[PDB]
Amino acid sequence: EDPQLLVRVRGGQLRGIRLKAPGGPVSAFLGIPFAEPPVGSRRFMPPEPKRPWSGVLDATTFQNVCYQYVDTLYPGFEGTEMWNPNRELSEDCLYLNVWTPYPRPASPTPVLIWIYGGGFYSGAASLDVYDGRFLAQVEGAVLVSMNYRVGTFGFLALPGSREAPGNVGLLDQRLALQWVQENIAAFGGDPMSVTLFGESAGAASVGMHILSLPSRSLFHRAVLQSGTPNGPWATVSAGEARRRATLLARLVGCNDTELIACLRTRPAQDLVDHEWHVLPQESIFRFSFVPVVDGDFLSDTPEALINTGDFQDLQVLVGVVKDEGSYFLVYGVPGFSKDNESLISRAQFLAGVRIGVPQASDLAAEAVVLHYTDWLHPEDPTHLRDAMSAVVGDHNVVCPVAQLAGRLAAQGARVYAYIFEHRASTLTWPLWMGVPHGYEIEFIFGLPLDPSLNYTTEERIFAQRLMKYWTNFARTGDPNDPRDSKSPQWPPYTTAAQQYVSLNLKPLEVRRGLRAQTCAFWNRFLPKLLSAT
Amino acid sequence: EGREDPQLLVRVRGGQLRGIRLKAPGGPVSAFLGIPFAEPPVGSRRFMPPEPKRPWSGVLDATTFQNVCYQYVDTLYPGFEGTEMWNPNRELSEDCLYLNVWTPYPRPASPTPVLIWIYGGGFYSGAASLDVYDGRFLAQVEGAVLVSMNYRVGTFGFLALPGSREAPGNVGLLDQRLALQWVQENIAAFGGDPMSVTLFGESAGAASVGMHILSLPSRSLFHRAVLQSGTPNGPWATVSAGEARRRATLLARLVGCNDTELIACLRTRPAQDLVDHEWHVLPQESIFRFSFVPVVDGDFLSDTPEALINTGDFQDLQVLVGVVKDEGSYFLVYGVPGFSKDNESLISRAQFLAGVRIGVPQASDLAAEAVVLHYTDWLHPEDPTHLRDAMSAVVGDHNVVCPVAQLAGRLAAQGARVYAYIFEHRASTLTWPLWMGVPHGYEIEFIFGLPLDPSLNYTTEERIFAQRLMKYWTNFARTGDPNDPRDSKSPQWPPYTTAAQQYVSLNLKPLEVRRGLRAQTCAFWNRFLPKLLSA
Ligand SMILES: *[C@@H]1O[C@H](CO[C@@H]2O[C@@H](C)[C@@H](O)[C@@H](O)[C@@H]2O)[C@@H](O)[C@H](O)[C@H]1NC(C)=O
Ligand SMILES: *[C@@H]1O[C@H](CO)[C@@H](O)[C@H](O)[C@H]1NC(C)=O
Ligand SMILES: *[C@@H]1O[C@H](CO)[C@@H](O)[C@H](O)[C@H]1NC(C)=O
Repeated sequence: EDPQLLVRVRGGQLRGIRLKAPGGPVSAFLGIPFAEPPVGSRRFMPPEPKRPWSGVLDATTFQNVCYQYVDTLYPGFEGTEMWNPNRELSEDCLYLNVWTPYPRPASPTPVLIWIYGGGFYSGAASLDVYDGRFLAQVEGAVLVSMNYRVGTFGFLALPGSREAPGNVGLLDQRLALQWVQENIAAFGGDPMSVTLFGESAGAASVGMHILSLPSRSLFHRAVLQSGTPNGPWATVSAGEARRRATLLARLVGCNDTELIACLRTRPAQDLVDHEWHVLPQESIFRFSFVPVVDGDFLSDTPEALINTGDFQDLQVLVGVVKDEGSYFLVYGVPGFSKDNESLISRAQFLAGVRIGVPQASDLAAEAVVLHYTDWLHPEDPTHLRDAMSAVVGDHNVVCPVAQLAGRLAAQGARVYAYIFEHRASTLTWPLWMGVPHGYEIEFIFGLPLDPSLNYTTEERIFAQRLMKYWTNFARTGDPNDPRDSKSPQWPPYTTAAQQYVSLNLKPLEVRRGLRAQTCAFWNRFLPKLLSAT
Repeated sequence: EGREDPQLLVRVRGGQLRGIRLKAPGGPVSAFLGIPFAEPPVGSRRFMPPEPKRPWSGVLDATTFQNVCYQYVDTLYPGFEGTEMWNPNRELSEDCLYLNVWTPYPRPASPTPVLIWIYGGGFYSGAASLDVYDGRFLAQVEGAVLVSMNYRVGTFGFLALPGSREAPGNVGLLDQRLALQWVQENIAAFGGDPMSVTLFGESAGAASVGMHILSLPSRSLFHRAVLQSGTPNGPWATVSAGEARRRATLLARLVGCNDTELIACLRTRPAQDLVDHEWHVLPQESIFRFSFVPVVDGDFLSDTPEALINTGDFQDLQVLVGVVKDEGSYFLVYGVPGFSKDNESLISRAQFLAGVRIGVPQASDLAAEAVVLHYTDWLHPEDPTHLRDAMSAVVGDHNVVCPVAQLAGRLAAQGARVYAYIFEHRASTLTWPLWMGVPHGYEIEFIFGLPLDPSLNYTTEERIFAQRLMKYWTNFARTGDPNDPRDSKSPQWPPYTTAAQQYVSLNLKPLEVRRGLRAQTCAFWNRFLPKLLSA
């Protein structure tokens, strides 16, 4: 019985496990319950805090993955399987994980809290790419990750109702953040220094805690990687959530109380079986059950809240990868596949745009096509393919990120922005996809430091650089190394200069304007268009 | 006769002419100036199609330029060479239908390719007698036979009550057509080859050349064409029949006037009264918009220039087209608040937004906003210098560059051999401020060879540049190809194609080939804005 592996938290005693990291041991406390299992009459309901337990709770293994759809498009392919559940599925999944250095930190250590992505319909804190042992061992960080409900279980809503108020998945995350405030000191983490970080939906989630007052006293800094609370996919209106919910009810055969009561009797997989049949149009980068503008967790739309918020005492790091949209193209656009170079025709490009920008009118879709066509090579298949990727990546991530960076900076926040451009030597997706959505993560978590994973020695040095930026940012709100001249320095993003840095194998390079002309098209012109026509 | 220079006596269908021997840097040239080609379109003839000049007796003196067609005279900058060089240089009169011919001295041995110049001036001004249109250099150095004609402008040449008998519209274009017929019948008397006639012009002169290409009856009067900074398609070269009727009747009201009665009353008004109200009929405050221009009458223009260039067969046609580096600058000081030739014209964002409404007068609020968003440099959205140059670009692209890009593309896709250029050299002698760059109209003095005149103070490189350009234009007139058949060394000027979109830069440096004439931006004007319009 190793005393470094024994901790007492408000609910009782835990026993963690000593894990091996390249440079030494780390202490890990896996599968800690933070809420009562949201099962049975608790489905669709806000989480309740976990009741105290007797004895010593075993926290040496990952708990179950929240019930969710499992990808089958490319069976056996590592590019997709790496995101699939790696533990048993179950609605009983509200558990979090903590990694800390071994022996546990002498003094209070800044805490990093990871919120995974997966379109709000999938993901889990147990995936290999979210392994917190590297950051814990190399930087001495206390890393926390929680499971939160996805899909219908976490976001199906009958707005205004008592039994499916919506956003419970964000409330699960909030409860895990409260748990960190109340218990993280027992592990040597500083509750006064908590940095939230996440990617994609995880990033939009971090964004939603920034915009919801009750979350604000639970963290101090934030990192949003390829995702935002604003934008076309992260939220839906009350009306649309109600619409998708009742359409799902109907599809499984079911006054809000009775509808929800009937939904609660259905096996989990029945709900997942019809999840994807409620989207209003054929599309990509669109998810059935996501946060809802409820006038509660989200007092107004993310757009309204970021345009009028006071972000004075907040530091934020945000960024995108080089090819945000490639990955999504193979999941719905005719002509695209991971197995060929996906050289498409102009006709397939125009078709792709209606799928890529599903809420777009014919005039608006025409404007997108004319803006993205390279008029010197309007029929070149390679140009048309890369353009289709750009349309999807810009519309969904880059421009919504440029928009958020700008409002937070204009309104008092300290902002740092980046563009990640290194393509992992180990990537299994084809070259035409470039640096896809989600592939910067393994670097920030430091996986290249595991010699058995076969990353190049340059990638290992790169990952160390990134872990430093993130942890420096967590410690101080500034990603630059405190004692180190010559770098060059990563400057704050501002509305005036619009500076951001490229993260790749070469030293930091400062650039200006995040797709400035193109995002002006998405952020200023298209809005003006559709609100008139 | 008896003692006169035997090389200056020539006979044409209407009678005997006596020209004058003029001095050109490299030697003498023969000039026949002020040859009447139509009956004076005065009195009951105002607004009427021209009638061929009736024969005269004796020897008509053709030694000086004739009257300039009645027109508005610019006074915005009194005394300034930049504006005066375009002003009338001979008496104003409605009796102005005369043309000019320059030919080598002694006249060429065998038939020489003919170049016919059609001046610009927004269809409301101009004259073939201006110094920049002096044909003595092309005649002396390239042995060209050059012809230029005066054609009616303003109300006198384009006021129309479409469908009427007394003001059919497009008579100024008919004046030009009459002069082209005069060349077919008489140019051989001067040594010119009527079977090799190339039309060239700038701005409204260029749109004019374009209208002769789209009008069947003019097609048999020429073989090749050059359009400098102008097109028959675009926002200013033509108006609909309804709009022309509207402007004509509003002008009639302003001077105190059934079409016959209205026109008859207009004919009693002094020429100067019509000029004094010419600018009061435009529908919106604007720049690069002219009151009386060619009308889509369903006769001279069977349909809109857009329709005709989209559906025409341009199989056996060779065309040279181009623009200058800063097509819009000149126009900004005639109506956009914040611009002046006397200061740097650094403007604010608000002045830019206001300038766009004036520069794109037909644009809806949404369309004007799309223009502003497209032209704004989002890394420095408030920088005065960028906003100023952007205002110039908006005007130049909307009115000249994109309409030219559009024309080249349709002509090429439909059988024509097209050559395209962008002229980027700023005359060392320009008197407009530097911020205007190479303004609209300033490639002309180089194409005509004025730098070859030692007394005009051009640099020696400009003199060599002028010679290069004169060779390109005359080679094109001779063969339909600007390239010198011998010289393989000099890079070649390749044809413009929808596939490759090649065009050359014309400046002091050797030809440089470039691809895509403002391709992204012209896609905005030529493809997106129209579609915005359908809603
Ligand atoms: C540039 O000039 C514009 C028009 O002003 C006129 O021209 C200048 C040169 C003076 O002679 C003045 O008396 C005239 O009224 C101004 O509207 C514009 O703001 C000026 N730009 C600046 C700020 O210098
Ligand atoms: C790529 O493969 C998909 C299906 O496997 C097909 O629809 C598409 O046309 C292919 N494209 C190419 C490059 O042939
Ligand atoms: C040309 O330069 C001479 C010498 O400076 C000067 O006297 C003359 O006025 C100039 N003429 C022109 C065209 O500017």
